[PDB]
Amino acid sequence: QVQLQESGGGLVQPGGSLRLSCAASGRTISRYAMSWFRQAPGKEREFVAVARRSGDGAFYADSVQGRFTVSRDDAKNTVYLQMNSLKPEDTAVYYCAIDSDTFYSGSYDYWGQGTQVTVS
Amino acid sequence: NNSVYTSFMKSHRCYDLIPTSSKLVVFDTSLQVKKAFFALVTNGVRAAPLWDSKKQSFVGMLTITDFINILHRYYKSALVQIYELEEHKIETWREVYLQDSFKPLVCISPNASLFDAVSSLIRNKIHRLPVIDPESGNTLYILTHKRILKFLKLFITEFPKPEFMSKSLEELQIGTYANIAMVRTTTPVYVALGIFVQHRVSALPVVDEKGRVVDIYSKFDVINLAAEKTYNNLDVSVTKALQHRSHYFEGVLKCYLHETLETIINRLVEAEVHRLVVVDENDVVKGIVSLSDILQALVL
Amino acid sequence: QMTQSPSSLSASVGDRVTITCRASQSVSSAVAWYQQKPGKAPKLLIYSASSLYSGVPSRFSGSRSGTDFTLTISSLQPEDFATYYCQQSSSGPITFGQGTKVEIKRTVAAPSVFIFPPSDSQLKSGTASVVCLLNNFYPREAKVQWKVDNALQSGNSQESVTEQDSKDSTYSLSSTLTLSKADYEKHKVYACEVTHQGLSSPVTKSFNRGE
Amino acid sequence: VKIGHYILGDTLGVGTFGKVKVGKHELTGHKVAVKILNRQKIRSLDVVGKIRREIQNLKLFRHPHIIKLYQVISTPSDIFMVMEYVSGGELFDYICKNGRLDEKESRRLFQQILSGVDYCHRHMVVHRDLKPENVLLDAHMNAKIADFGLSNMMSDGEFLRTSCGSPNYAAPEVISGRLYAGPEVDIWSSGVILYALLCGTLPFDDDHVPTLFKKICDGIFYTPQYLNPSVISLLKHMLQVDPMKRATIKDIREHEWFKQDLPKYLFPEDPSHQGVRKAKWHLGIRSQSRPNDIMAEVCRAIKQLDYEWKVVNPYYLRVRRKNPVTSTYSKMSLQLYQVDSRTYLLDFRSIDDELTPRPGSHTIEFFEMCANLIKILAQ
Amino acid sequence: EVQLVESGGGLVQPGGSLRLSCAASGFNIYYYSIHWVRQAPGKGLEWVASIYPYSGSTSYADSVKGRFTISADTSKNTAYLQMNSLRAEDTAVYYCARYYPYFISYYSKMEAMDYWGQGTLVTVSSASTKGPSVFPLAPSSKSTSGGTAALGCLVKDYFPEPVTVSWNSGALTSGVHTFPAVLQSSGLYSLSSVVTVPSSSLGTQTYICNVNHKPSNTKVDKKVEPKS
Amino acid sequence: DLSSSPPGPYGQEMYAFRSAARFKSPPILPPHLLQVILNKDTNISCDPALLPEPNHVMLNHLYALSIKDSVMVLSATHRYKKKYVTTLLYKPI
Amino acid sequence: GKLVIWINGDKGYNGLAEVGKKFEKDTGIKVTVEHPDKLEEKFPQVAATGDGPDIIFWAHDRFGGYAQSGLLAEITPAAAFQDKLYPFTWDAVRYNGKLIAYPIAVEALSLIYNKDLLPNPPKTWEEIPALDKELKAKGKSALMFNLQEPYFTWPLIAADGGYAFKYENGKYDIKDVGVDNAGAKAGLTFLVDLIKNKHMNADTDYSIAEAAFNKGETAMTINGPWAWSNIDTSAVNYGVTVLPTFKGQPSKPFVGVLSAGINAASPNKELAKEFLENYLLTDEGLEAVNKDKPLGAVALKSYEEELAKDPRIAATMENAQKGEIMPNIPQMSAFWYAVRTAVINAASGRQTVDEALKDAQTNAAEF
Ligand SMILES: Nc1ncnc2c1ncn2[C@@H]1O[C@H](COP(=O)(O)OP(=O)(O)OP(=O)(O)O)[C@@H](O)[C@H]1O
Ligand SMILES: Nc1ncnc2c1ncn2[C@@H]1O[C@H](COP(=O)(O)OP(=O)(O)O)[C@@H](O)[C@H]1O
Ligand SMILES: Nc1ncnc2c1ncn2[C@@H]1O[C@H](COP(=O)(O)O)[C@@H](O)[C@H]1O
Ligand SMILES: OC[C@H]1O[C@H](O[C@H]2[C@H](O)[C@@H](O)[C@@H](O)O[C@@H]2CO)[C@H](O)[C@@H](O)[C@@H]1O
Repeated sequence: QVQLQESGGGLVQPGGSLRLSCAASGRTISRYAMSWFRQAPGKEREFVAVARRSGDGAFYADSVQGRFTVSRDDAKNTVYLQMNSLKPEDTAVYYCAIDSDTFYSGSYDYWGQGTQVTVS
Repeated sequence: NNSVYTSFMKSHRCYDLIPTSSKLVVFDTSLQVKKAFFALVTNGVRAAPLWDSKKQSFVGMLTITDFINILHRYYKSALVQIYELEEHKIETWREVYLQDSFKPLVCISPNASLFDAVSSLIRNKIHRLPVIDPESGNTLYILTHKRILKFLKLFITEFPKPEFMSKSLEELQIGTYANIAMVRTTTPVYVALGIFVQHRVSALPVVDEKGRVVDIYSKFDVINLAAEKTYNNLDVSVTKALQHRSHYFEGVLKCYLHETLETIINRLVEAEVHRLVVVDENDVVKGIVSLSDILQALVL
Repeated sequence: QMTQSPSSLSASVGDRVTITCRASQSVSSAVAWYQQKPGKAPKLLIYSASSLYSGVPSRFSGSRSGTDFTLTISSLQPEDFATYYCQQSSSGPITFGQGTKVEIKRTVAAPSVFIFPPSDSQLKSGTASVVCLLNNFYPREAKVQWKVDNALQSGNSQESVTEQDSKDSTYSLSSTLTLSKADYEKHKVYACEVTHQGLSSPVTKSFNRGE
Repeated sequence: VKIGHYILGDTLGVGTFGKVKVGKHELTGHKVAVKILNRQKIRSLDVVGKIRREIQNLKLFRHPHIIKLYQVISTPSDIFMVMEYVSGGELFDYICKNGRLDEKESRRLFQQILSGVDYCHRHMVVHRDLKPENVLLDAHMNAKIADFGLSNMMSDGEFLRTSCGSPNYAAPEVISGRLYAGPEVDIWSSGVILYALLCGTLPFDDDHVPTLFKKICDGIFYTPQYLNPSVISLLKHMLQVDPMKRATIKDIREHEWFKQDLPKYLFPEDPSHQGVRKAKWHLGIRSQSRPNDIMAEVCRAIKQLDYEWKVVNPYYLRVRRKNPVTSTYSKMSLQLYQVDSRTYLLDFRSIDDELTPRPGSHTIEFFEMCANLIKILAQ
Repeated sequence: EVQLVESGGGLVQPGGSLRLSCAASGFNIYYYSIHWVRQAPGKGLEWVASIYPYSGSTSYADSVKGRFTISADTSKNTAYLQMNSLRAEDTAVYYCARYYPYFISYYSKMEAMDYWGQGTLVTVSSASTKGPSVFPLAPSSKSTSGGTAALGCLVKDYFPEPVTVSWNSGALTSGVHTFPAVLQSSGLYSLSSVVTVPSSSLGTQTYICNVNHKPSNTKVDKKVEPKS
Repeated sequence: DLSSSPPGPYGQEMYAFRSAARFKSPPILPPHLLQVILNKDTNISCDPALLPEPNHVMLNHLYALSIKDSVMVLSATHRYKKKYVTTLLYKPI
Repeated sequence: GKLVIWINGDKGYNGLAEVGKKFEKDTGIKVTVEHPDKLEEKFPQVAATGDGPDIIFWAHDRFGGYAQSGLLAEITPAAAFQDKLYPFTWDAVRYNGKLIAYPIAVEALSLIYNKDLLPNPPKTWEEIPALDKELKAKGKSALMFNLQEPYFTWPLIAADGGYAFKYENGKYDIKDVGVDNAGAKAGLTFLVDLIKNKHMNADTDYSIAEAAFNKGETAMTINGPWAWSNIDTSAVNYGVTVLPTFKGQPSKPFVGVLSAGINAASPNKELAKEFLENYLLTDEGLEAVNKDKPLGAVALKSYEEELAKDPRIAATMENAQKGEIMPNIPQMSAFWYAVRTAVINAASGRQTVDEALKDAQTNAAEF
């Protein structure tokens, strides 16, 4: 059994800054990768950012390449998302995900829990 | 005077001078000079009567003095490897070294008297001469002054012992006192080799800046440098060359000028050494008494 | 007699990357680094893993930490996008590295999935192969699976990814699932399902036979 | 001016950057040649591990025609290296002194220079800046290559400056813009050294420097009638401006002029109180063969040495030899023993001379009756 | 001016002995050790052979020990890699490279490979030369709203490698994606070539793939047609 | 040899043939020589020039050693009227 | 087009960074402060190649050997700027009559002691083993200082008559060296006997002795004014007094003058001269460095008039007046590592006093 927990996010002002966190336990985390997804109301599920195992690659989407910053930690088993220059139109539920691919850099995506980041 | 020892050495033959068992080395003259002194390290003996197979005769003697002469002549630098000790042979080196002095092998029959043995040791300035039986032709044993005093002291037990033994050492004028060879404790090995080649001395008692004896440097001590393969590094001081035996010896066998000769002989033959230094209460060097002068006084 | 193992990564223009090379046995400082452009000859960069070969400028730098040889590329120009090879040379046999490729950083784009039905021209010939297409995705890592007739069949699929575009830096994958004419009687629907790093829900395209 | 136990005398010269001085050992009276290397000029990295690599690499290249290096002493200001000293001066000064040399001496210097470059190529090092001013003579008129590692660091740093300073010594590849010279500069430099040893002058000499570069790029040179045409084919095969046709060490070693007077040591293999250690001595000769054949082997050994022997038993042999210089004769007796069924032992025994006062020695001639036998038996 | 021109490459039968050369021009082959490498398509470099003429000593990898007799000719400055008893796995492009083993500096024993050749491509396959069989890939009628329609042509079961594809819309191409060839289990080759076009051009704009295969002299055209 | 009393008084190099009818094995060495093949005794407490007393049977026999270099070690522990000598001889190969 | 400053790691480089920020605030040209290891060795090898730092901060003893290689630029000070500084500070930076550097501060060694472990400082070197006999029973030690560098061991050698070069009339005699006299032999004999009789450790260097004094492990130390910040940080009740006398004679330390040298290969000579003369050798510039790590007696008389109230700096000036100024000849560059090698060989027991001082005498001026 795997568990997942998000934190952060809420009624924040647009254009400011906000941090998100996501963490899991009970299993090895250095050999697996974490990712962030977005699901806008009236739109399908979309991608935000991903972080590799040991810092090989930090990748983003076309709309969030120069605005969001993803990071991860190996000691507290958490990841971090430094959101800068937020927009009023990017209000959506933000998801965290678990890559179940072992010894390969591919991904099989499943979302445990999502929090509601609603900007003003 | 010396009439009790002269008749003793004329009556007792050299046949009694040979020990019960005796290891004896001889060297072929066409052998390389590097492995000969390593063989003298391996067997421990200090002398070897040379044999020339091309002439079928005892041609000479190779000893520690020849080791000093070759490491004084064919030694260039500590950094430079000593190629000459590898490439030269005994036949090659003796034709260079004996160019000016042609000295054949002197010996004595074992049936002859000890008086002629002492008179051939002292006159020829030779420490170690072998014996050759003239009926067969073979060599038996290499006589030493130390072995002669060990043979004497076992037989000095009669009543007329103090003819001149009760007299002091200074009044008898036994030992060289005028020209004394000394080295400091910071002097390298090579200047001691140069003094051993310039003079005909057999030991160098080291002194400090004041003149106090702390150790002694002898020709026997040189062969351990060849034993531990430090014969190529002759620029170290004599203290590092005497740290080979620092866990073994006691001190320096010093004596005084106001001491009787028989006590000096009894301390000499008990500790199986070759010479003593004379000192004072301030422990400065006044000379060296050796066996070649004690037996010179006895042989007269 | 030994093996080598470099890393694998991808970064942007001007970024400072590093490539380790864990030697198996104990070797000296005799490890080189070869830059090979695709379809070209491998250019030499740093010969003894610490000092620069004459030619190529001082951007490439190497450090040695025991048996962990490094290759550091400071100020990555837009001409130094090629495959880099570790190379052990101190022992008798010479063993190359596995070879690291350096890809330009790009925003993740969702893969475009379009299924291709087999035409009637290859049906009469007996050899008909179905293929699914991935367009303009990023990065190179993707996983296609052929759950044909709700059954994951493996062994006949053969992926073929191409190089990145010069102006778009986009990939394109092609997995050809080969079958025969007699294999279609045990066939109703075919489904090429793909799980991309940026694809949130795996999407599969299924076309019914005989339309 | 004092390193180890060496004081330093008057500086000999300063050729490029190194300050060469004569060193003198006050104890032993030996002349060494130190070389000062200023770190300001040609040193970029100051890590002591490079000095450790120098100490490990440079010392172990021992050759009888290479100037051996003894130690590399470090210094915050400089680098000192104690090379060996020779009082015969440079080869170029000898050429300027004596002019044209005889062919039998030029080949004697050329074989030693080529066997000093072949030792470097066997030990994976090249001498890019090779010239008659960097090969010295000893007292015994030999040839000594001064340096091998010193050029390699310099040539990489300033190849253009080295080419500008001397175009003729510099390789056609270096003036053509090739990156690294390799061993192809070595044979061409030994060829211009051979032309200096055969004609005295330099083959590539001009006043205007780019015309001298054009003369380097041209594969033509002057040839008088003073030298035989058997060596001019070797010079044309050795001084090619293109390294595809340039001569190798094998291409000189198969040449006819090079093989005329060749010492064997130049090329190693052509087809390819007291403490005493106890010693374990043996008894006789332990041969694991048939007993009827070991006696025939002993017979074959002692028949060659011209001995006079008789037998008593089939394995008891009393031999007797007459000495050439000594009038008397020496006798001994061989005997075979069975220590086991596999091996058989050959035992020697001497006998004493009863009546004759023989000269020489008894037991040493007994060992002379055995040391000639052990070598022939070899068992 | 150093160029390493390889020769003797091409296509061979498995179980046949090949001898490819390397004309070392610009340096001397007797000093430097000519090394051959193996570059499988998609994989990395792999060392195979070595010969050092100065000492007369060779070297060999563990996978090719005693089966690929390397030879060097110092008179013509060539290096002969006489391969024998080759397997099906030994299918690669073979680069030629000189090797500098000398002390370039006092502290660095350089042991790298300076100058590399262009490399000739040897292909081992039990199948003979067979012409291609192009078959069109049909664009599906159903599609998402505001989505481009992918169109491509499938080139299956051909040999040898180089097939150049062209279209009939224009000489200049846009949205092209030419895939690398994959070696299937039957020994032959496969090839796909898709072009992304807008979906509104299905009824008006037509495309014809032009398959050009030079070592088989097969120039076949295939009109792709949107058909259910 | 005048002292010898052989069956054949020849003393000639020609008369040495392996064609003898006897196939008799040689006799065995005495067990005391089993010491001298394996162990030689040197007294460290006494002088190194001095040796312990050898046996009466090990007198004229050779004593070889492994050739670590170009020397040839060979010796014999000869006997005088009452005294014992031990003549090591070192010769180049 | 900027200024690069190299100063030793035990100096106040952050005050130099603050002065560089005050320079960049007023002209826009940034200053980069670096502290490379062994910079007296790293400086001339890069200065010969025409690159590296534009300005170097070091004592004047290396500047003569820098000047003979053409590595230092000729300076042109005004008469008022010469009037602002002490005349002997200008005399210390003279090379063949020419001025080559701007003086910064005068550094001199002093005896630094712990007032809690030792309320009364000793006036005699010979009673320091007598004090250490008491202090080793308490778990402390009498004196620990850097033995790897000869600058700290020089006063105990030179107290009884040792000297580097004979100075008679404006010239140092390269053949009259007094490191092989009886006083230097007695000093090095006492220095070896401190180690032999287990009063000091031969492996003690600057870092270990500094960590011992900041932790209170030693009762006394010999160090410069730059360590006073680390002494204040460790809250040790410290005192600074005159170095003790040896055989009735006072110690003779080297008097060190920190100076500012300008690279001749630098195009930024005018900006560097304006920077130094307008910012560094003023009342505001020196106190920024002094707050980081104290330099000692400065050459600026106006700041020294307020600075001289400290009795520590007064004792430093007293040791400087009873000391000896360093020579500025290029033979000092050969002198320093020769005396360093002699001290290392004498302390480790590899060589005797006589052999080490004979090697130091022979390698005194030349090497
Ligand atoms: N007067 C002396 N005082 C202290 N030690 C001595 C004295 N004489 C000799 N020795 C020590 O005895 C050792 C050997 O003695 P020496 O050098 O006299 O040769 P030796 O024993 O006489 O040789 P041999 O026994 O063959 O005659 C030397 O290591 C030396 O240190
Ligand atoms: N019995 C001898 N006959 C001839 N010469 C001898 C004899 N013994 C020694 N010599 C020679 O005298 C020289 C000096 O030897 P010496 O110093 O007396 O020996 P040791 O070193 O054992 O004291 C030696 O070089 C040696 O060749
Ligand atoms: N080191 C020495 N200095 C001066 N004379 C010596 C020395 N060693 C021995 N002699 C003298 O040399 C003579 C012979 O002694 P020896 O050399 O021991 O055979 C005697 O007169 C000794 O006193
Ligand atoms: O003898 C070593 C070293 O001492 C001096 O340098 C000292 C200087 O006194 C201090 O001001 C500070 O800079 O520390 C330096 C090194 O510890 C000499 O100036 C120098 O030449 C010598 O090498």
